[PDB]
Amino acid sequence: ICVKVAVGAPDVLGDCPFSQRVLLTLEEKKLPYKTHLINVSDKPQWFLDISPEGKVPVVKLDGKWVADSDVIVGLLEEKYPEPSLKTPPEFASVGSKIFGAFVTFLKSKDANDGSEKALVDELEALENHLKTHSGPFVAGEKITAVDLSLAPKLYHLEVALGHYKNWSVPESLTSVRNYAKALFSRESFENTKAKKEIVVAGWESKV
Ligand SMILES: N[C@@H](CCC(=O)N[C@@H](CS)C(=O)NCC(=O)O)C(=O)O
Repeated sequence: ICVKVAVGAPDVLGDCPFSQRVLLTLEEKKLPYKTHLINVSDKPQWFLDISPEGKVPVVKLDGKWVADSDVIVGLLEEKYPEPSLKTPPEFASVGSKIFGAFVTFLKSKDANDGSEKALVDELEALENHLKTHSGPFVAGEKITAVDLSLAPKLYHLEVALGHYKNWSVPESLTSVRNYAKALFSRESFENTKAKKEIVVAGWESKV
């Protein structure tokens, strides 16, 4: 068994945290996979045929192409249940606004707009959960789907805000920092992350 994954070429689309979420899921389930790069920044109709919104990642499972990383990891969970990555529904929303807050802050040219505070507000909510719930991960001792969704977002956050704004996560958010190190140090992450240079380049137009 070998899962086909369509991701963006680093030169044309950058690094995608939603693609790395899928790849992490395959790694953690030890599912073999082959990565096919999509060279196009445009949307040729054969690509919109496999992916209605013209987005990566897309995955080929059971001879059919399926887009959307939320759908993809859920379908991989149903097809390959061991090891289980099911996140208990009550933790599904943990960290959910962080990535969006980071993009606004990264984009912002007005240091007075409140974007930085909005991001710290979301990081603090993650910190509250991690300090008051057994770790290392959001749901406990075992890694689950919510952790593989957050990890590439935390990675892009730290890399991109460190380069474009020499901004780092506040030192007082020690649980968040231990959480990211625990995720970044995993074999699945080291084998699916992009060079910092790719991350930085992917975001240059937005800054
Ligand atoms: N909700 C989708 C989001 C996927 C997504 O937005 N991918 C971006 C790259 S990070 C993309 O393909 N953008 C294509 C474009 O419109 O340029 C998912 O989880 O897979």
